[PDB]
Amino acid sequence: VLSPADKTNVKAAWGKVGAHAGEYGAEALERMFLSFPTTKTYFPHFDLSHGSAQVKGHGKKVADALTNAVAHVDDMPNALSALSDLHAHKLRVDPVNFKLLSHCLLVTLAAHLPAEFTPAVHASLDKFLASVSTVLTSKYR
Amino acid sequence: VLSPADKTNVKAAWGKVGAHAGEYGAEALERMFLSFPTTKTYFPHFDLSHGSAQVKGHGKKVADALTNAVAHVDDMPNALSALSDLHAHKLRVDPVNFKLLSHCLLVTLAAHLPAEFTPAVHASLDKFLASVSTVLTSKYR
Amino acid sequence: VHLTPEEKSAVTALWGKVNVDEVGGEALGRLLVVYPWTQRFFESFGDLSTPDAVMGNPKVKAHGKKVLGAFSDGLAHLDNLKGTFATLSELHCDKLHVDPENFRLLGNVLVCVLAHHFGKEFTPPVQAAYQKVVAGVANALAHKYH
Amino acid sequence: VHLTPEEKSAVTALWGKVNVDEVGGEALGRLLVVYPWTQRFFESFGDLSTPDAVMGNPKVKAHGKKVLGAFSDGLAHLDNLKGTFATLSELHCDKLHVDPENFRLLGNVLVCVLAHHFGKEFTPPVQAAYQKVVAGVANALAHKYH
Ligand code: HEM
Ligand code: HEM
Ligand code: HEM
Ligand code: HEM
Ligand SMILES: O=C(O)CCOc1ccc(-c2ncc[nH]2)cc1Cl
Repeated sequence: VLSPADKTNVKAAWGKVGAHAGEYGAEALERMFLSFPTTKTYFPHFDLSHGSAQVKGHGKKVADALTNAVAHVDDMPNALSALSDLHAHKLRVDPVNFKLLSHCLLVTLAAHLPAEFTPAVHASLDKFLASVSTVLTSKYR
Repeated sequence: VLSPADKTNVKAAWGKVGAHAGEYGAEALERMFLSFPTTKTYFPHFDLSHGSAQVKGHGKKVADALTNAVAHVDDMPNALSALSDLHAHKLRVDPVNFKLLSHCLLVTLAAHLPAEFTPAVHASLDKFLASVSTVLTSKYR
Repeated sequence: VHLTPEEKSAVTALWGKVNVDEVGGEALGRLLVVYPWTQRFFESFGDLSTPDAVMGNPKVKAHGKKVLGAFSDGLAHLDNLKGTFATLSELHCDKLHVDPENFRLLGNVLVCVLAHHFGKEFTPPVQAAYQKVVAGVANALAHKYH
Repeated sequence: VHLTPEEKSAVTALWGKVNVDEVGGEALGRLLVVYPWTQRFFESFGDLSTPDAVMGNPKVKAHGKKVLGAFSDGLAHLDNLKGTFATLSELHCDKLHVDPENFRLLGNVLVCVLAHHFGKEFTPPVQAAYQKVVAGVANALAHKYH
């Protein structure tokens, strides 16, 4: 579970990404596709070229959904309810891939927010991403 | 999450296991130790050969806890809370290992339940063991 | 780096007893029931709506036969799994876009089916052998991904 | 695990700028903070009650230094990694009893640390290289387990 300290750290670190939502999401996705090529099997319908509008768009949708979750950190099952529906019944991305994206999001945040990325915040963000993944996969079966 | 059919399936299957739960537990451990040797790292203090009484005793505690989890398939987190603390804060078994043992429990059940282990029951048991696993690690951090 | 001489024998011996069509159909059927998201790859397969229907679906049976047939062939080359499945590995990446994690799920489902069908005979040491094998096949199938 | 030549070149170039002691104690420190269960082997290290205490603990730093020291040293042999790490592998299995998953958690913490540290220079392609390295080292470290 996210502790209140966890919730404080996430809100602080993420409010900090702010307007770079789209930029950081796209970077995270690109880190993922490159480091973990198997993840591209979910995007054979994207131009996965560095800088592609498709990846930039998805990045923003991912960041915005994460912005939402932070904004409703106490009530994430409900706030992400339609998204978990989408992933459970249509996209059907194997659960293992969420840890890979979550990892690349951590790496992205570390590379952009050196001041904010303390060991304690690193830990809180890792738990947070994990909880989002859990919510997004809660309806799989 | 565990549906009413899941709970019905688990109770049925585990009910059929009945008095062999203990035996099936040690078997599952034996299966794990041979199929996934990395798991032996948590038991440096055990004789791990076949027939081992240390393995048989532990298998019985595992099975008993699963029986008890079944008896509280409505309130699993509290029923297992002691085990959560223990695993979280002393045993500190890496989370990846719960999937290995769960898989070996599944295999053990399959090998002893020719009639009962239908696809639907298999699906439910796997869900059930995953939930137990989730509960047992829910306090790790 | 994969599969001891003796474990090879347990594999060979148990597999001599296996009706590959039966097992393949059962294992693919169970993959799709137990891990329903794997259904995303078989949209054209017809009725997959419940456990019954999945297990009785003729296209699932057909394909399970094909898949496990390829698996069977590979058991004859346990020392060269990568080279054996390289063609299918690139097919699964370039043409089919199958997350290689699926091969690991199927491996574990097949292990369950072997256990369910063979009972006491699927002994812990025989399971151990088969775990190494399915891991090896999954690894070989994943190897040409890029 | 089959790093291209430019990938190896990228690895070494970046590592040439790494303060091993500091990054060593940063990474093992963060491992113990981020995955508290990893503390199980270090109850003889003193205080681990807080992030600050764990990051501050000199025995942590010390071991961090010793481990990234061996990692650092292994980077010179990206050719055959499991060879160069064989003996340390045996040691971690038979005497130390370290679940090899621990190596994988440490690999991802190390990557996070290189990211935090080098920032912009830690490009995605430089990351992809380091992911292969840290996976390779973990596989090598696990390979002798039994
Ligand atoms: C933090 C984890 C994740 C978050 C927050 C997330 C969020 C989202 C959002 C907001 C969308 C778009 C929904 C819409 O169009 O209204 C989406 C779609 C999608 N996601 Fe997820 N997702 C996550 C994990 C993953 C992972 C790990 C994968 C595969 C590796 C994946 C694959 C996809 C795909 C293929 C789509 C459809 C893309 C398209 O056609 O535009 N997602 N996700
Ligand atoms: C279904 C999953 C599991 C259940 C239900 C379970 C249950 C238990 C129980 C009932 C005990 C005895 C605690 C007591 O003394 O009251 C125990 C202890 C222990 N468990 Fe777990 N456990 C599970 C998974 C695992 C796994 C995957 C590992 C490692 C691979 C593990 C490692 C241990 C160890 C080393 C002990 C104590 C051994 C000793 O007495 O020296 N457990 N567990
Ligand atoms: C041991 C593991 C596997 C082996 C050896 C294998 C082998 C094969 C073979 C030989 C074919 C060709 C079918 C034909 O000749 O007509 C095939 C097709 C295919 N496989 Fe795999 N397979 C494996 C696992 C999987 C898994 C786990 C999935 C998805 C979860 C998958 C998805 C597919 C799909 C979607 C096709 C094309 C089916 C069609 O024609 O519509 N495979 N596979
Ligand atoms: C790249 C990763 C790692 C490398 C290269 C590495 C290497 C080493 C080396 C060189 C030693 C000293 C061997 C000796 O004293 O003979 C050692 C010892 C040790 N390692 Fe690892 N190690 C790694 C990861 C880990 C991790 C992640 C853990 C625990 C979470 C761990 C636990 C230990 C312990 C408890 C010792 C003994 C320390 C002592 O006796 O003071 N190692 N390792
Ligand atoms: O396989 C995974 O990593 C998780 C996703 O799929 C599930 C796996 C298991 C369960 C479950 N059902 C009951 C308790 N835990 C639920 C879901 Cl949605």
